[PDB]
Amino acid sequence: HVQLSLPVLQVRDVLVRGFGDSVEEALSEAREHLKNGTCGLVELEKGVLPQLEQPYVFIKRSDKVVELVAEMDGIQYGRSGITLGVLVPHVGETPIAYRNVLLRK
Amino acid sequence: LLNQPVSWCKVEAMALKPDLVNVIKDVSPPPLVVMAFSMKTMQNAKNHQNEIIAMAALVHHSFALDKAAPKPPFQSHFCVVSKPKDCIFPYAFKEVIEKKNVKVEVAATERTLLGFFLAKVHKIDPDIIVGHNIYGFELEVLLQRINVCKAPHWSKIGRLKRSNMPKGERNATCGRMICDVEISAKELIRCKSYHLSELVQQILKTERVVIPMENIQNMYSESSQLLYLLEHTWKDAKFILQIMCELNVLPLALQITNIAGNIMSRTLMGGRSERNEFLLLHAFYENNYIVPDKQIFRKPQQ
Amino acid sequence: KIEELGSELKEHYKIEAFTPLLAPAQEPVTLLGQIGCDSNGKLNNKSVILEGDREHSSGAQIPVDLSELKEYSLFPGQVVIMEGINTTGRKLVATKLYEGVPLPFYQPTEEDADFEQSMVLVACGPYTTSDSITYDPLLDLIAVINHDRP
Repeated sequence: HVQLSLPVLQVRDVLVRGFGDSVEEALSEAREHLKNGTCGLVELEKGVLPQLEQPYVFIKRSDKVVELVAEMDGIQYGRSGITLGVLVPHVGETPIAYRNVLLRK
Repeated sequence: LLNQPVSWCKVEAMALKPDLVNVIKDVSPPPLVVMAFSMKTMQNAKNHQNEIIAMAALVHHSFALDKAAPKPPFQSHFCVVSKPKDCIFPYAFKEVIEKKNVKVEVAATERTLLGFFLAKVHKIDPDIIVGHNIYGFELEVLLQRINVCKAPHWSKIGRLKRSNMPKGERNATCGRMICDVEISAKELIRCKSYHLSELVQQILKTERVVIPMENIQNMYSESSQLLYLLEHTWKDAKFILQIMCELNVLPLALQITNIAGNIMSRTLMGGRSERNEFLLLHAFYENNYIVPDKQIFRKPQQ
Repeated sequence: KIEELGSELKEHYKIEAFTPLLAPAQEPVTLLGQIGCDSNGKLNNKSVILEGDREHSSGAQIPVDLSELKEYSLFPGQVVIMEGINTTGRKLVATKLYEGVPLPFYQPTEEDADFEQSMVLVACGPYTTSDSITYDPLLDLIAVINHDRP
């Protein structure tokens, strides 16, 4: 398959916090960033959500095989044993580390 | 001090009455932050739309306003580009970028491109930003592109915050200052044509290659040529900055504003009528006269 | 003439505001100007230019493109109101055109309704053939008229 290492970014250092404005374009625009190798991730903690822009793009453990799910209301997607982080574009700022996942085609 | 930040500036101040504030004169102007910026649009492949796909900017943090122009007029820069809709990037484009590792970054699409641009200009909070042809073409295409992309925190271009997009002579960049070199040169010198190329050859006595947009479509497929265009945009920013620094349009504007009592934003936008307008307003008021109301129709188109 | 027609069509079509021909705006904005042919020959669909009144566009000129436009009907010297998209400034492309409303009909009166039915003769020259001075068609029209009593 495809094995990509997505770097971890920092919440107050990101300059592009939102892929767009609607549900259908984020699921496509973000996946474009996957094929272009210009997408990072921000690991989820307490108090990180109010500093990022709705719509949100999340990476889900489908079974490191992962899948893409986008949440609007934020009820039962971020809070679980399956969430890893929030995917955001890479703007050349210095990351901290790299997290490796696998994309299912 | 109000509870919420009403602007993007560091400090805020609130006054109940105008008479609470007054004037102190015996201080020399501080130096401030100047910025150059360059961006390339391209009439879209399908049908008649502008595609702002290239970014470039020169920054000098401590820029003098009464002394000689700093040499060099910058210490850092950055560039970000993107594929608008189909202009596929060349193989190992970012790999060659990081091999040469000159100050340039890549962005996937236009929304990310302009978001990076806006957050960068926010953190730079420039007080004199300068670009070529900002009166009629580049500023308008900038606002239209941030519209179509729905750029988050769009009002961050100025130092103030406004939720709704205006429609609009100056309402765009409330807080920061735009500098168009060509109009200032048109006020000072005589040239055949005030285009950037001819201005550079007449004053800087150097040539700049004009790159047609009709050729660059295949040019997005080759890393070396695309990086040539990017460094061409960097030299464009350098030439504009050299022209403006050498011709010291900024201290000229400062002295004109101090003479005329006007707003330097209108001064740099252009029109001797407005500067001497404010001069005469000051004069008639200090001689205690009544000035006629600003003419209601307004709307100049040139 | 251009300004008069522009004002009339602006008030009839409830148009926001016209824009200078040399001022590029990305959003589709209306324009104005009379139709002319670029060269000095017969008009061709891709050889048309737009030149407006001076108070809008300094009386300047700009070539037009009709490939995007669906339906049209152009001839030199007519006013048009082209809401074409001009994002560049040096050349516009037609998106959609506005037909010009004709003048209101002359409002009649009661004495006009006080007329009975009438018929009219119409005739145009030449009244003689290519090799005659006799004006035989003229005599024929004389006979037709004094027989028909119009």
